[PDB]
Amino acid sequence: MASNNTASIAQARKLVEQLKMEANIDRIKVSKAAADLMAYCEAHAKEDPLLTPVPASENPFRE
Amino acid sequence: GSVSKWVRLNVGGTYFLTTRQTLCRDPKSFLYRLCQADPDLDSDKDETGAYLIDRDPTYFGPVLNYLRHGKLVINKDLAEEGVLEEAEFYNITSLIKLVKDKIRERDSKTSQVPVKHVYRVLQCQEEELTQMVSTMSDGWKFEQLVSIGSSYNYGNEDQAEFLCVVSKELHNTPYGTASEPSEKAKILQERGSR
Amino acid sequence: GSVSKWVRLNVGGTYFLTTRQTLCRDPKSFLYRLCQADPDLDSDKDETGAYLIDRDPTYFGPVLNYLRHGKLVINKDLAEEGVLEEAEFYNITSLIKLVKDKIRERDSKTSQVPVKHVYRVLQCQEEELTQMVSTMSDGWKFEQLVSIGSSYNYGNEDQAEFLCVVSKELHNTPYGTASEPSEKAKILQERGSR
Amino acid sequence: TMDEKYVNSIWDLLKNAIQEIQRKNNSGLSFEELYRNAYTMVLHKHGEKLYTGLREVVTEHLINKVREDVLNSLNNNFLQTLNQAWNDHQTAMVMIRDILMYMDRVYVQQNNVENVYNLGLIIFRDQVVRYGCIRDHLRQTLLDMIARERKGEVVDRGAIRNACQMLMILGLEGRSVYEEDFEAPFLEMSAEFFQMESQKFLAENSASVYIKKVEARINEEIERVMHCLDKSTEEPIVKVVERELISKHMKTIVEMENSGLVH
Amino acid sequence: SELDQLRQEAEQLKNQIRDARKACADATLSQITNNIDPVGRIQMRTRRTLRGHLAKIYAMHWGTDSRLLVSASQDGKLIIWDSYTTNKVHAIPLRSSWVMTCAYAPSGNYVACGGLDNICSIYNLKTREGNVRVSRELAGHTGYLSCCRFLDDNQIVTSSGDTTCALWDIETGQQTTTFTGHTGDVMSLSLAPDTRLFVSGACDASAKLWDVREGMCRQTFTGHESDINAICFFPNGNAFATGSDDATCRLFDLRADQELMTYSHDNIICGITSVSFSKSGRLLLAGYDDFNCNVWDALKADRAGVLAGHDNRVSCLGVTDDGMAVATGSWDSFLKIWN
Repeated sequence: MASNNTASIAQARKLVEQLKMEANIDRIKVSKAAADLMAYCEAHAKEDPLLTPVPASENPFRE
Repeated sequence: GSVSKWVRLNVGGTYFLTTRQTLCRDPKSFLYRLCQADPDLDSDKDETGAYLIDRDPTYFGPVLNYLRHGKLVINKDLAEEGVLEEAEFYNITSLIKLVKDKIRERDSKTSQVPVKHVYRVLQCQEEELTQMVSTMSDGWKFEQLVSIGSSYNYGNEDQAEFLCVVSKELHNTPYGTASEPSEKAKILQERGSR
Repeated sequence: GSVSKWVRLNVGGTYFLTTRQTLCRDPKSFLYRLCQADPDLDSDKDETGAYLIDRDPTYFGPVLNYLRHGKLVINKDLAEEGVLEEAEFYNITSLIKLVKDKIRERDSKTSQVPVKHVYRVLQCQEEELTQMVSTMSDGWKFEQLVSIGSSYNYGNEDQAEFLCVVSKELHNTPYGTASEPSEKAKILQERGSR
Repeated sequence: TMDEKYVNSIWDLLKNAIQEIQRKNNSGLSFEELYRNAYTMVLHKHGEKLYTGLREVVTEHLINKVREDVLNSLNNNFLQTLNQAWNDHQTAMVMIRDILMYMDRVYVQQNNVENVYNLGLIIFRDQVVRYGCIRDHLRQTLLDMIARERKGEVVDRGAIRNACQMLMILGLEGRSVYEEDFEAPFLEMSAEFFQMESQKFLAENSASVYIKKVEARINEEIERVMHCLDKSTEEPIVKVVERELISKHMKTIVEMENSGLVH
Repeated sequence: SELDQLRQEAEQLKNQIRDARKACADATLSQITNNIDPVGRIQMRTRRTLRGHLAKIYAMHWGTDSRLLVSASQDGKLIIWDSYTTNKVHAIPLRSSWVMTCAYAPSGNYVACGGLDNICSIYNLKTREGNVRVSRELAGHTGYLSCCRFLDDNQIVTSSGDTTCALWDIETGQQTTTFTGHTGDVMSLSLAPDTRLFVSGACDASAKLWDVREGMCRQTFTGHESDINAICFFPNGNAFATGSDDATCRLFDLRADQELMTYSHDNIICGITSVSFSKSGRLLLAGYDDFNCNVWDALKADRAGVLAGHDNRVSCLGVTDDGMAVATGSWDSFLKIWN
């Protein structure tokens, strides 16, 4: 209804809920998350075709 | 007798028997006012008491069908216009809201004489051309193929070797062009245009 | 006893006399529910003891025909949609499929009055050109022809010299619109694609 | 859409008629009337709410009329009253589903939910039959009659068969409803009774008369099964006789007084 | 009225959220681990020239097979190419031009397309007749569609205008779940490899991660000073990069709930239009409104390299699902495969 600014309260409620779950969501340490990212990357940086060069007769662009 | 549950009715001298609630379905029909028992509307047969209504029985049928199941169905011989004005007499907005839409559909289809075909320029290799045409999407009609003098691979064996112009029929007159303001859409349109 | 071989139905004020077994043909129809004598059935036209139903006798025709002999029949004037909704009312599942299929076929064909056209690209030399053009396969409309500088045998009298695009009109629903892929059909299609 | 007014105006009399049928008044309303009423109610895409309304109205009718009366008649042919109540519900809900075949036909499949009769029988099984004071009263009295007949009494075999078939048909998913309330208590009481009988007769009588007695008891178990129980119950219970009487007491039968195997 | 209290509540919560991010605000180990040798300089080469397109190419997206890439052009034609042979496996004319998004089904059966038509058409490539026939048209997203992604061969998400990403079960063509978090209209999307949380970027600079199970916005992210152009979820389904009309890309994490790292340079000013990871995600490939795209080192945020090519802006990017190579949908009507 218009008396409640088109009942715009619901938008504020949804925003508040989003922030509530953001608060509830724990914040794993930034350095920790970065370390995890490098862990996965190096676990897969030794097979990335763009990082690890592909044999000239292996990439499906010279065969 | 003492109460009227299934009322017999005269529409242009024809018997129509139906329950009140079918007629009392919406609160706008002239028939709704008829259902209400009051001295003002006292016009019926002296034989069976069927109310005498000087309206068309043939165009009354679709209206009764709508009032029974909220959908107007008109046989493939009765003009939608005639039922339109018959309902206008029976004064049902929402129903009329649909009769006008049906009429507009008919008028647009009849106005499809300058049908708006959507044209596309698919481009294919001579090699891929056979499959492209064979595999050309159903619903689209081939219009023209054109070979061009290519510079790469001489004037043939080229991706731009063949330009297969195709088209598809669109009933845009019933559809209506879908143009509306979307700010980011306009920004994208202008950016791409230049 | 109270059971009568023939049962009279007052469809929208119209009497329909039919054998009960004709109506009892299926244990789903609303009419079949009428057939048995139960306390639930109370209202009947006292004029002849006809069960009074406020539904269209015009759309009761095809329904009674199918129920009597298991086949629906809709004239070229009565709306298929109206009989469809009437049958929905009387709750006969089997015939719904037939009505839906007929409605879909007609509406598709009308809306697809441009019906899915198949297109093919035959390739021939100038010499054979007249041979296959003259001997086009009955029902196939020639659509376009293009001259290509032949890479072999000079630029002419070679299969690559000319390309002839033809097509044929299909019937979308009348010939059926169903794709039924199989696992090995899928493997073959994948092989064909690449 | 903007159709709530007459939606309620039809719903109220629809539920009045539903109650009248559940109150067993079929002299003031006609089948096709409510049939079309339910149909049109569906046609406004109100199938879900009528599904729910049927659910709760029948729930109310059962709890405030059926369950209460069953609890009132615990000490007077309680099984007969429960069976009669179930039958009246079955009739009432039969013509109720006749009314609303449509949502039964179109809404149920559209929502992939239990059909209308599935709902009716589910609510009857839960709010009256599986209802604690009724479920357990039924189970215990069933075991009482069946044991008394086992003791050598003549009881209402038809009523016991009635109980078995209640549980059967009110079993929606299958025999599980039949299983838990009565079938499992019955099989357990039969097994213990057979255990005690086997021990008593092994101690008392000879091997040959023991075989005769256990065979006659197998026959009497068949008698019980086809006079007061369900056929699917036949195989478990006879197997129970085989185990309690015979399998557990195989070699002890070999030698007994002057009529053991060797004898 | 009570809106004052509501915005005060949102304000105290959000301030505490900032304070929690500050609580998690550590020395980002990534650039702290700058001693780790970077990716060096990658001399990257084009190997295919998919010049079959003639109009501006808006959306390009590899198929799951890493061989069939579907690219839509401005004129309204999808071209599914055989990447390794430069042969148009298909060329689908569109009922409406100005198609912004092309989405490939996980199985390769379906392709989704949408744009100013406001409807996501789904083309069922696999047909007995062999002719690509439209399967379902998803209409209802009043705002123009911007980027679509396939949850399944029956399930799809369509990032459209109208600040919505409503998920569709293709068969019924209904938006079973709706997403309404963004204030600006959504214009980018990216599915988690987990395929349970999808991150949406709108004109309001808000990168809202959504829970596909129920339709709630799992997390909100910010840091880009303008509309978010493209999102590439990290192969772990826990972090995702993001570009914008600014010359800055920012990498965020689900758990950290804040920007992990930034990617910008003074020399670059044109807005980022497409972001993409490598096989391992170490290389962050960013498509620029500038004539050419660049590759960043995700964990070291240095100038990994540039894909010097094209003679128009690159408007879409995508690496092979296997990370073998990468295509660059552009506006000079050429898709160039880089490897």
